[PDB]
Amino acid sequence: MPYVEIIEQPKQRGMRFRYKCEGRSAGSIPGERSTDTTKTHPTIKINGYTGPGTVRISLVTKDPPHRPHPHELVGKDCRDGYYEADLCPDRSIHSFQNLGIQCVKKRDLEQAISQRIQTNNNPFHVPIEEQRGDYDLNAVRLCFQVTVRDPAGRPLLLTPVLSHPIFDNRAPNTAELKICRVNRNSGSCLGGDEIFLLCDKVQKEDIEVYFTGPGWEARGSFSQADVHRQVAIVFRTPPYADPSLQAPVRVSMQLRRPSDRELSEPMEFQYLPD
Amino acid sequence: MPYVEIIEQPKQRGMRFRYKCEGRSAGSIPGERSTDTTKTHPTIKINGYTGPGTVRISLVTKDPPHRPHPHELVGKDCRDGYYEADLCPDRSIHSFQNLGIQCVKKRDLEQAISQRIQTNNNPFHVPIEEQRGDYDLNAVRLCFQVTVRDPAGRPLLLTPVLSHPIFDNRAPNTAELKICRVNRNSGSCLGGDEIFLLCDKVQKEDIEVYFTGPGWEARGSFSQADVHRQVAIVFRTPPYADPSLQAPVRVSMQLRRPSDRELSEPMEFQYLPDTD
DNA sequence: ACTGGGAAGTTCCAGTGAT
DNA sequence: ATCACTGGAACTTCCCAGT
Ligand SMILES: CCCCCCCCO[C@@H]1O[C@H](CO)[C@@H](O)[C@H](O)[C@H]1O
Repeated sequence: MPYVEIIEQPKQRGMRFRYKCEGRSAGSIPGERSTDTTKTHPTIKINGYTGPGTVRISLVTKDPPHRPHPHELVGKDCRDGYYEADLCPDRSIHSFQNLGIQCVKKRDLEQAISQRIQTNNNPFHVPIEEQRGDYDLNAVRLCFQVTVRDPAGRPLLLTPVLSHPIFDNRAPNTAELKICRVNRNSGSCLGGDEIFLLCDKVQKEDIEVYFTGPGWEARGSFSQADVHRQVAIVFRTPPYADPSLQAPVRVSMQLRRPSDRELSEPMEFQYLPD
Repeated sequence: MPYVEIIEQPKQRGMRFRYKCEGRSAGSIPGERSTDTTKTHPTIKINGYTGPGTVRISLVTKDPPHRPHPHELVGKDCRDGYYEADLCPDRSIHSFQNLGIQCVKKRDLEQAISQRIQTNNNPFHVPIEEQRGDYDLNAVRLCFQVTVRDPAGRPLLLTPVLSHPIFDNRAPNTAELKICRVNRNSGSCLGGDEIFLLCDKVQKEDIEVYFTGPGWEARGSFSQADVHRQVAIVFRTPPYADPSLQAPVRVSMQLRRPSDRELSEPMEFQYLPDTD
């Protein structure tokens, strides 16, 4: 067995799935170590083979059994919702720089699933009896299906390998959590300071403000009514563990989504004596 | 139009749905305000009509679209999973004393749904296409379908009205929270005292230990790994608001479920001064 | 049966940057 | 300059909860 290794996973959060109405292609999935400057792409290594062959990339469901997803991969060398291209004969490391995710509408689900079946796009060969019930339209995995050749030219299908899931950034409960701005980043160790926090879209029933430091955690105090049009929160700081401070102590403040335990990048908060 | 109002909702929690194999009544859904010395039952009022009429009561899903549920109502005047009988023509208020819920097995789900369709038990006329979503078999709603007569004296089906959800008491995500036994009920105002708490079944990813007083709240500290087989939690007390207590302070301690903000009954905990 | 209102799902659009 | 692409805004559907 030669086999396929993912050397660069896709970035999980931050990219929108795009509708067909928004255009032919849907951009390019970044690798998880992409940045403003040096941007990267999902990448695989084929161990134990070099030479001609085929790579197919398809979308499957986040959870097992990994059914073909109703959404589509679009971009260079994509057709019928999947990517397919000749493997580069020379190298054993392969990057995919033009993969976009095009989301199907909810009313077009049954048709999309019909197309997956008709195009033999079912990497795990899931029985049709299982392709009926609920799909998570906010998450997908890439499935890499590489075919290489034996010494006589016979195709050999390597075991399919799944990426980490990719989450729709436009969707209510799977978006990147991001603190955009706060009115202040320090306050008293007694707590009770009012913070106005501007954020990317949140759901008021599935959001908290989580303060953390060495062996300490607490929560900002607010009600659902204090979440203003999903993009601002007014809350009160918690008391720090120690209500009488020698000197300033720095802690982290982040948005937390309790449903999936996801966190924003931390913002520094400084607790002050008195 | 006359219309139906629910004046006594079914009690949401406390009933175990029974399987056919258990071969018993399946019991009687009590009303929301029922108490031992004052039994009450699910009750409706018809506004704008006294006179002959019939009612059908069926089970539908908790969430829209309100599809017929695979489970069955069983009891007097129930057949094919629904209740149907006359309403008293001399009165506007009607109660139902013997409604029970029989749960269908997962392997029998498709047969049960076929039965709902075959017996025209689809109160919201949901297309068969949309009856393909997964079902929550631990929650149902009652659906009351009253047929009256118009002023001319022909059959008139009123708009169906849904109850609050009824939950199977087997499901921990919707169960009553209960503290059964705790090994200590006081500790230092500095926090950090280890407590063993035995409780009714919880889910380890969706439980907290919540300490409160006037204008104060804090949580016990523990990981998922500290919840033992859904029925025990080993946690450390949070510090009290005031680390310089000069005498004991009583606070409340309770289990809390973050998902629906449900609380157990409170217990008394005393924080104590710490000398050493 | 309607009635006020928040937000999920879908579409449109203004600016625009790094090969 | 282009022009797919980015992220903000607008449009359309759904749903809850009250008289
Ligand atoms: C003087 C008020 C008379 C009643 C107002 C018009 C008829 C009732 O109007 C509405 O009908 C609904 C039924 O669909 C009820 O649930 C509401 O509570 C009621 O206000």
